[PDB]
Formats: sequence, structure tokens, C-alpha cells
Amino acid sequence: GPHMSYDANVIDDEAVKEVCEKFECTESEVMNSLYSGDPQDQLAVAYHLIIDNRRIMNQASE
Repeated sequence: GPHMSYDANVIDDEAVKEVCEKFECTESEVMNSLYSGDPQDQLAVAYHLIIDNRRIMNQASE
């Protein structure tokens, strides 16, 4: 059979860890909506917003 299109090599494990504490959930729940659910789910929306925070808000203020 063919190779899979996604893997932990194409996720931000620091973002997943930040979603776990900020959203109050487990890594497997964060990874599920990114791997087998859809990006519009609240756990994947948290991952997107936390990657925006980690890049921008982390530098824009202190």
C-alpha cells in the first residue's frame, strides 16, 4: 500500500504541549483533531491560535 500523508515529524510538539496546559487536555486529543478529525475543531483551533501566540504574542509583549 501507499505511504501516510501525516506524522509527528510534521507537528509542533511544543505547541501540542502548550495546547495540553492552556486548553486543559491530553496530547492524544490535540493530535486526534490534527491527524484524523478536522482543523476547524476546538483542539486544532487551539493548536493554530497557540502557534500564533508562540510566534507573535511571545515577541510583541512581556
